[PDB]
Amino acid sequence: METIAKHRHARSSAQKVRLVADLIRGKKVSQALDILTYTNKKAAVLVKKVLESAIANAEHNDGADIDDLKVTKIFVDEGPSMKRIMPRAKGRADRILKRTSHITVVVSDR
Amino acid sequence: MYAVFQSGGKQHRVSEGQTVRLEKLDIATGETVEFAEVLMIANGEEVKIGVPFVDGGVIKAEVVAHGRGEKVKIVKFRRRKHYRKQQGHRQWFTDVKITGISA
Amino acid sequence: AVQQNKPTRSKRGMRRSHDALTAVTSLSVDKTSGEKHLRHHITADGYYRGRKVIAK
Amino acid sequence: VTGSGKKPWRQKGTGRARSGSIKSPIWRSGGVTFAARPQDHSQKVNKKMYRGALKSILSELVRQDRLIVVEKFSVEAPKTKLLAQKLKDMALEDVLIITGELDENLFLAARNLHKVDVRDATGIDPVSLIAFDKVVMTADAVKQVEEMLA
Amino acid sequence: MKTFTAKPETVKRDWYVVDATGKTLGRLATELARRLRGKHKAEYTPHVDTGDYIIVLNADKVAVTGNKRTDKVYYHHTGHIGGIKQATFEEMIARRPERVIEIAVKGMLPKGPLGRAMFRKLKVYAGNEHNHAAQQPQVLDI
Amino acid sequence: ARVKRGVIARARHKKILKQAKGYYGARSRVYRVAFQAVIKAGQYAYRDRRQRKRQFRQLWIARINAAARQNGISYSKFINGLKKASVEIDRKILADIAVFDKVAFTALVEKAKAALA
RNA sequence: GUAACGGGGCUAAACCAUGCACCGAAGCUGCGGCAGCGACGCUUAUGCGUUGUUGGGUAGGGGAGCGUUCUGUAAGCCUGCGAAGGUGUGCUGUGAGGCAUGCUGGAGGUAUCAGAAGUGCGAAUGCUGACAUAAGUAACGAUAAAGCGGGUGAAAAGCCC
RNA sequence: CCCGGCGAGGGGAGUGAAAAAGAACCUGAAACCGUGUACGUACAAGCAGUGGGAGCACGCUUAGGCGUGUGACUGCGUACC
Ligand SMILES: [Mg+2]
Ligand SMILES: [Mg+2]
Ligand SMILES: [Mg+2]
Ligand SMILES: [Mg+2]
Ligand SMILES: [Mg+2]
Ligand SMILES: [Mg+2]
Ligand SMILES: [Mg+2]
Ligand SMILES: [Mg+2]
Ligand SMILES: [Mg+2]
Ligand SMILES: [Mg+2]
Ligand SMILES: [Mg+2]
Ligand SMILES: [Mg+2]
Ligand SMILES: [Mg+2]
Ligand SMILES: [Mg+2]
Ligand SMILES: [Mg+2]
Ligand SMILES: [Mg+2]
Ligand SMILES: [Mg+2]
Ligand SMILES: [Mg+2]
Repeated sequence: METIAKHRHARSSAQKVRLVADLIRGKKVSQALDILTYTNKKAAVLVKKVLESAIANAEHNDGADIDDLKVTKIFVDEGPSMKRIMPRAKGRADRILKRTSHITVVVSDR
Repeated sequence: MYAVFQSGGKQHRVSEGQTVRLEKLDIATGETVEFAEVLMIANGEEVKIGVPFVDGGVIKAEVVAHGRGEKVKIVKFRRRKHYRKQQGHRQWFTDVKITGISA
Repeated sequence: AVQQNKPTRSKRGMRRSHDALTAVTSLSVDKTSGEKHLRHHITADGYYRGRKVIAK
Repeated sequence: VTGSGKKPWRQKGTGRARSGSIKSPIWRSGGVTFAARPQDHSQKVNKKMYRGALKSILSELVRQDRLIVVEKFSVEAPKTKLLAQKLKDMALEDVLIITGELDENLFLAARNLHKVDVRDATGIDPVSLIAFDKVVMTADAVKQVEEMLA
Repeated sequence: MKTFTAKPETVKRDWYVVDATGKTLGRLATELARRLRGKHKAEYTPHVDTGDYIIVLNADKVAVTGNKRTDKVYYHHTGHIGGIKQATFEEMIARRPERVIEIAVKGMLPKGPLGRAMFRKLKVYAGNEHNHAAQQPQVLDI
Repeated sequence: ARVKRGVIARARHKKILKQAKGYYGARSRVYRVAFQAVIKAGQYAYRDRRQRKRQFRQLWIARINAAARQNGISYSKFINGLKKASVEIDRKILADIAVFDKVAFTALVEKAKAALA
């Protein structure tokens, strides 16, 4: 049974979150959670929280039994940018985009 | 055990039972054309037209659906000369089956 | 100095051919407390090689 | 277009592109290269061609026997229901019924009847002559359309 | 009914042995190369390597014509500084003769990837025997 | 009568991007690039229709020669022969018997060799 | 950088002379096809077995058409048994296109013949918006400077003691 | 109701004809970014296609030496205004 959890409007680029996400993909939910705890990227926490929520979602809303779960699917798409300006030298004003992601985790037992 | 014959404006090596696509051919869909000037026949031991066409070799086939090939595009485009035209062309063909090869 | 043509979405890819993080693998469990922990590191509840060190 | 004569930015120098009026038809908001004005689409039509046309269309109505002349077409009071009756009676639904001097009731009837329309002889126009399945017309009126077209 | 294509996976090949000895290099290369390329059969398929494996022999004794032996060009460039080295024909027969015939038929096979493969089929040798007895090379000429 | 424009426009761009599938990067993604990409594909295939006919004949000739030469005659003479051979006409394509009937071929060389004697 | 035969290589695979084969173009021929402009024979609200012939083309002239909005035809016609639009596919047209139909969508669309045009875009350093690139690079704003203990807190180098 | 910081966001439940309407809400194209699968790709040199073309993969019909995708190898080939 699939069962999934996601974080939309995550305040990280995507490129960065993906970096963490690829560590985890297709791992035993257990081994996933470990790889995350000991990864020093702020995305790690962002994605650990999803995995967790997702596992919880599994156990509570469906078959559960977190013993078999795998992160069978994880992919993060890019959310909207918040748009800003950077006062710069000689009156020039620069753009700058604060970027966000939508993290999606899908956990199951098959 | 095959033979060769001029029929498109082109020639074709052919054996009985075998279908070939020729250029168009008035002959109505089901009838039987008879190619009566074959330029070679062969088994294990064979007959070249010492002249053109082997003495009495003929070939028989039944037309078997007429048709138009898959469209193709003609593009002409002359760079910097404000010029180009595109064109579509198809091409009638008739298909014959080959029952003959009367040695 | 600035680029003369936009780089393909492919070159980005290739440039990043090395960006992948490496997962840890190298953590273990304390013989005396639950406690996973990086090799050669204090466990959170404060253990190291059994023997509870660092009382905090 | 509501705006100002001011030139958005210099000619030379900012790496931009000429510009000269925030109202350029090519600029966004504000423009319109050949803005319309209100105009009169009336066309002339020679007299002899108007009369010539009508004749040409009566003749064809007649040739398709869509022209069905009667002596006196009229009704007893201004009641669409009444008319609707006569029509049902005469095998009519799409009709012209151009009468001689026009009564008023028959105009008052017919009004809500949508596939039908009554006119006085001197009224009669090209299209409405064509627009209906049949056009009726009384002897009373033909004498008139006669004179008219000459 | 389209014309035939040799097919890399069904193509035959075959081994041969050629004595370079007195042969006039280049009239020899010319042959090696054409056989090297399959140009003698169902070549009839220029995208497919239909050539035969030919093992050459006694290259050092290859023969030349005119004054070439002492005078034949032979240039090359290391792509460094101003690195253009050159060697005379006899200089080359002197150190690793194999080379003359190789560099020879190479210039005669085509172009790039394919032709480049075709050339691996050719196993030369300066001496008079070779260690490909198992391939059962059949002798030939030109 | 102010005119929408756009559906009839998206019709066209799509028409071109569709002809440009499998083309690389923007060639297959970006109209402005896609177009010039289609047009040349077009021009190449008009050229190459003509070309094809050259290519095969040269394929054929090449292999006629391999075979003729194997039976101890040069392509040139072999053709000449066939030509003199009590008339005796017969496509170069057709002379694929060359591959698929080596005995019918030697036949041909003989007929040819003879009309040359 | 060989670099003054395209290369390999050639003593002929060079020059001269005679000869006969062959290869070779979108030329010429063959088979099928379309059209413009003429004119036979079959026969005219004529198109034809047709038939001779022509069919590179910028500027420019001429001819014939596609499609878009809106008026009428239409209180008709199609449509919640699924309109417009979006996305596939199939067949068709010389083309601009047309028609069908799966998916999506969920309220409108209109044949035909005519009528009118804010009718067709890749380029004007065009206008607006959206989104890429360089790049997870530069940088994070005076080189007066930090260290540790306790705290709160989900988290504390940066707050509080 | 559950994960979470009495968050952000999310999974169920439920309303509804529909949440393939959930408030950034009708339709929801394009550039541009991803996950998944077939095929290709680490001796290969250029407007990236086009002509020929193996192989693999998927559909064929009871084969028939076909359709679709991919595209080793190979001839030709310096974008548009
Ligand atoms: Mg300032
Ligand atoms: Mg305005
Ligand atoms: Mg007047
Ligand atoms: Mg070449
Ligand atoms: Mg000739
Ligand atoms: Mg030709
Ligand atoms: Mg012309
Ligand atoms: Mg011409
Ligand atoms: Mg509309
Ligand atoms: Mg545009
Ligand atoms: Mg232009
Ligand atoms: Mg950094
Ligand atoms: Mg850099
Ligand atoms: Mg740096
Ligand atoms: Mg730095
Ligand atoms: Mg919506
Ligand atoms: Mg390789
Ligand atoms: Mg390269």
